[PDB]
Amino acid sequence: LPTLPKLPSLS
Amino acid sequence: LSVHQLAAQGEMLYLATRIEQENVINHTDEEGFTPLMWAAAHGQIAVVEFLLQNGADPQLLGKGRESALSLACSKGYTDIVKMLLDCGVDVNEYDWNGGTPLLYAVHGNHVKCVKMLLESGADPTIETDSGYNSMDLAVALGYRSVQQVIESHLLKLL
Repeated sequence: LPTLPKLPSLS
Repeated sequence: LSVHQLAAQGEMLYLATRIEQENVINHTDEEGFTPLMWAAAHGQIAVVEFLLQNGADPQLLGKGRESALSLACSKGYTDIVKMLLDCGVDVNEYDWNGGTPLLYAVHGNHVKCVKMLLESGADPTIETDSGYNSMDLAVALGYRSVQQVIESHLLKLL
């Protein structure tokens, strides 16, 4: 299953 | 083997056969992925070319708004990125993971892809919901070559 990287997520 | 799988493996014969038998070129799988998206994800240049030449829609998005462009950008498949940019897809579209083609190129340290996106109108100052842009991300990850390309582009605009 083609997947994109989880990108940084800031609170 | 599903048309998606044939595409991902670069099985040109079986894939070309299947497009004859049935109209399935733009058939999506459960996650909304077109064969083209699978081909882009696996850097199958020949297949991407075949699909685009035979009616595959490059603007169709996955369920999470994933694009063939972002998938190819994330892996640094420069030759596929050019082809898809040449289709006239939107360069600045976001998905549900908050990513754009530029942000995935930056994240993967794909300098040539970043250059190509910026030249095609990708805007390095657009921010995620977190408040960071592509320059910010490049600085954060310590990708100095990527940083310089983006800073250089910005400088030429101002």
